[PDB]
Amino acid sequence: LIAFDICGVQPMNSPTGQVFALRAVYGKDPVAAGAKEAFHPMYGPDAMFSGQGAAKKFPALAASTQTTVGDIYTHFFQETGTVYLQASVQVTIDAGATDAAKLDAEIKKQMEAGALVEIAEGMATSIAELQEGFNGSTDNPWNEMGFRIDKQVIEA
Amino acid sequence: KSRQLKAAYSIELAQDLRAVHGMDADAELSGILATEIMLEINREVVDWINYSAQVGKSGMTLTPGSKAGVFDFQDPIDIRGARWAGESFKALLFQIDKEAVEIARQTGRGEGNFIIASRNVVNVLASVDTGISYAAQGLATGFSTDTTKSVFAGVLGGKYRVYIDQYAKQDYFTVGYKGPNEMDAGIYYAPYVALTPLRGSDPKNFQPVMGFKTRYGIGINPFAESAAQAPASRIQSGMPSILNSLGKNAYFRRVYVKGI
Amino acid sequence: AQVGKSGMTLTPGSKAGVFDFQDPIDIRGARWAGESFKALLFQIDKEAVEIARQTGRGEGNFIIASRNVVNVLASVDTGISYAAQGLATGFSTDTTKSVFAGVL
Amino acid sequence: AEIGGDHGYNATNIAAGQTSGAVTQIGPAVMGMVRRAIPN
Repeated sequence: LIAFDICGVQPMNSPTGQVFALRAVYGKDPVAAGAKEAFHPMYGPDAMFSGQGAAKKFPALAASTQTTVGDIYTHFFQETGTVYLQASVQVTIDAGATDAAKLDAEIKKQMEAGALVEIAEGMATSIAELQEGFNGSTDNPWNEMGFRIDKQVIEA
Repeated sequence: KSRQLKAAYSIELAQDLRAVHGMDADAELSGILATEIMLEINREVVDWINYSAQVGKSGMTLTPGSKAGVFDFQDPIDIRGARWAGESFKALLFQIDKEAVEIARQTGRGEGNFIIASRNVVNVLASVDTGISYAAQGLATGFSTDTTKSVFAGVLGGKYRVYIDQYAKQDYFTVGYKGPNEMDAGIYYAPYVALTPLRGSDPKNFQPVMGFKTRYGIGINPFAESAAQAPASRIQSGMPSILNSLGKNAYFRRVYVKGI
Repeated sequence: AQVGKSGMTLTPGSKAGVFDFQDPIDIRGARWAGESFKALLFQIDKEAVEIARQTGRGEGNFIIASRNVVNVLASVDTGISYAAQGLATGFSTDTTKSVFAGVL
Repeated sequence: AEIGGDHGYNATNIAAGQTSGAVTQIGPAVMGMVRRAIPN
C-alpha cells in the first residue's frame, strides 16, 4: 500500500478539531455576495483600485455595450478576474452574449482584435490631494481593504 | 500620478483578533494595503508594456499566408510546414527571433533580449532544445514553469530573459529590448513617493484610522514610436495615451498564441 | 481531484477530461509511439503548473497512475530528445516489490 | 484645505511651472537626454 507519500496527516491534538483560514479582502464588505479576495491566485488584481479606479465609476463591459473610444470599461472574467480595458475602437459587445461564458469570449475577441486594451494608472495628484472632503470637495472616499478569518470543522 | 487606500477597521474587531488568534491586526491591515499597492504598480508597468507593444507576426514579421498577429501551433503556415509538436514547437522559436530582429530594426539600439509570456508558452519553451538540432521534445527542464517560486523562468538560448505573466488573460507573449542604460529601456517607472502611512482616529466614534499614499509617474523614451523626424511643436509628454503610444512602442512586440 | 485535461490545460479540439492516444489533437499531430506517447508528458507538465497556480503553493510533484500509464512512461525517453521508444525499463511497473514506480 | 495643485499632464503647463492650485513651480529639471544612434 502507499501509506502517506501523497497525503498530509495532522492526526490530532485532541480529536475532531477545526481549521481556520485567513482571506485578504477588499471592497468594504468582507463577507458579502460580490466581495473579492485580494490575493486569490486565479484572478487578477484591480491594478487601479487605489488609483484611477478609485477616482471614478466605470461603465460595465457587458453584452450589447457600445464601446466609446478613450473610455474604460470593466469586467471580471470567470478566471483571470479583474478587467479594465480601454476602448480603442467604436464597436459593440455581442448583444447575444447573455451567457457569461459568451461575454468573456467576446471580450477576449475584442482584446485579440486590439479593440480593447489592458490599462492601469494612478489618479491625478489634485484628485488625491483633495479626497475626504478636503477644501469642500465631495464624493471622494478612499478605497478600502482588510481581511477575514473563517473556518471548517471535522469529525472522525 | 498618485494612489490612496485605507484600512478603516474597528477596535473591537482588533481586540477579538488578539483574544482568538494572538493578532493585533494593525500591521496585518497595513501589510495588506502596502502589498496591494506594490502589486498594482507592477501590474501597471506590465500592462503599459502590452498596451504600447506592437503586433508581432505583422508587417515585416508576417508571412503573407497567416492571420496577422496570432501563432497557431496547429496551422501549417505558422508552423512552417512542421509536423507534430517536436517540429511545430521549433517554429515558434523561429518566429520569436524574427520579432527580436524587428525590435532592433526599430529601436536602433539592439535586439529583443527579454520575453514576458504565459505559463503555457514557457512550458513549451522549456520542453525543447532551443539550439539548432534535428527535432526536440520532452518533459520541461529548461525553465521554471511554476508561478510560486519565481517569475523569472530562465533564459532562451542564453539570450532572452523569460518571465511569466500569471495574469495573462488568455495566452500571448511579448518580446522586447532593454539596453544597458535605464534610458535605453523605452519604457520606465520613475517613483517619487512610496508607501507613506497615515494614522489617527475618527471622534465620531473614535474608531481607528489607517492608510497609505503614493506618487510615481512612468514614461516613454522620446524616440520610442520610431516613426517621426519631429514631435509636434518641439514639446511633448513622455506619458502614455492612446494617441501617444497604443501599439507604437519600438521596444516591444506581442502576439497571441493558440494550439498549445 | 479536479478534472484535468480541462480549462487552460485543454486545447480547442479536444474532449475535456480524457487523453486519447489515437486522437491527433491530443497527441499534437504525432505519429509513431516514440513521438506520440511523449505528448502525454507535455500534458502532465501543463496540469502540474495549473496546480501551482490554483493553490498558490507549488506545482505537481507526484503522479499516481494505472499500470498502463506507467508502462507508457517507463517505455519512452521522457527527457528532451528527437524520439525514443523501447522496453518498459525507466520505472518499476511491478506490484510485488513496490507501489512506487520511480521519479518521472 | 490648502492646495498645491498639479498640471493637466499638459507639457506646456509643465514646462511653464503652472498649477491647478496655488503653488508657483520652478519648472521641470532633468531626465537626461538621448540622441539617435549612427550605423554600421
